Amino acid sequence: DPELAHDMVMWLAAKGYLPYDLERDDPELSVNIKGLTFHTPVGLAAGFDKNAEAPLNFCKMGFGFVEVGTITPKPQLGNPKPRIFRLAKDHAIINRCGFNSAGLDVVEPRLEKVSRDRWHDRLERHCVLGVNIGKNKDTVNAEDDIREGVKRVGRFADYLVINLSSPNTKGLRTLQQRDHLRSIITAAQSELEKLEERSRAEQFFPTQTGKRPLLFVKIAPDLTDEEKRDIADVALETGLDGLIVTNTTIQRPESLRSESKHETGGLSGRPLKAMSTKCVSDMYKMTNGQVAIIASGGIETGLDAYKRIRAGASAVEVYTSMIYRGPIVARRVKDELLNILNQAGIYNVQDAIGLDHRP
Ligand SMILES: Cc1cc2nc3c(=O)[nH]c(=O)nc-3n(C[C@H](O)[C@H](O)[C@H](O)COP(=O)(O)O)c2cc1C
Ligand SMILES: O=C(O)c1cc(=O)[nH]c(=O)[nH]1
Repeated sequence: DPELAHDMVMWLAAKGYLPYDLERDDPELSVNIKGLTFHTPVGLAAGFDKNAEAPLNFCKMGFGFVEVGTITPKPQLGNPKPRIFRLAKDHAIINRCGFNSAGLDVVEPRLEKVSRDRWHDRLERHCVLGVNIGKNKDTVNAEDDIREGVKRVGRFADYLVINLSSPNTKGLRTLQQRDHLRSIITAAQSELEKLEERSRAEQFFPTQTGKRPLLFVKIAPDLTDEEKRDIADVALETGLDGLIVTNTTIQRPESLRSESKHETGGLSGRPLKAMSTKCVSDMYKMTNGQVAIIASGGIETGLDAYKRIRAGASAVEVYTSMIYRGPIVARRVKDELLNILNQAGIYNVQDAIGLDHRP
């Protein structure tokens, strides 16, 4: 069952008993991305550590970054169980958590905690922190709820991710329209424009940098081409930092086996690879690679990753892999990714970005 596989791995992570990394990762993997130094391009995807529980553990376990939940502002319970199925036969997961956070009241000090204690012991080669934020199912003006995730938990972020594509929350995937998208992105970056004083990183608004998280938008793979062109023609113009370029898909492709394949939810995993990998490409090269890209959806192998890294992502989030291959999907993908850099010719990762569109 994925539900408690997700939860015991999170528990074993929370007290930290899971196996750690060691070899200190070769610098070929170093990826600078609009001023954020990521050690590893592999990270954890925006659904595993929901309520900011144990980011730094999974981090020390070989992910160069994690991305905390989606944090709504008021606590939610989401949808009744059973809400998330394995589709074993084609390495896939339908899910329908319909958001289910503890809230910005609860996670604010959980980051305050992680923000202070991340600098101290082990003298870290800082593993990067992404904060993912969203709306209470039935919120009136969604422009009002994104505004709180910034005001609250956004100063703790190495990168804030406005979630606008969970197929399971009440008309949330419909916010990605030129007029709505632009409003939410502006309103968010109006809030990051709350820069304030001190004595007038450990102390201060602390993020492997002065502050002001590199902002991000999460979009569904189920976009039109009509509208990917809008979304893009917005992003450059809004000066959006980057796009996390794959939530789950609502789609249910033919050639799918495990009998649960008909279930209402967000399909993740293998059949989100081709889906997702093409929808990186159309955003890197519909934005001159100017708008940074972190991609997820079916990334389970260095070859999967490099394949997609080339395509235009400077980083790679994992979850459905992480349930099948285990927690060592981080180090196993790192290793395969590295070998594919030597064999190919251009070592490193930064070099390989945009290589499908390189002039
Ligand atoms: C059980 C589950 C919960 C998820 N929760 C979230 C979430 O809260 N916020 C979010 O932005 N994405 C969420 N996602 C989407 C994943 O973060 C990821 O983008 C998607 O699964 C595709 O990646 P993968 O197929 O490589 O795991 C979730 C996915 C799954 C399977
Ligand atoms: O609410 C959910 O269940 C959900 C959110 C999300 O962002 N992605 C997903 O697959 N499910």
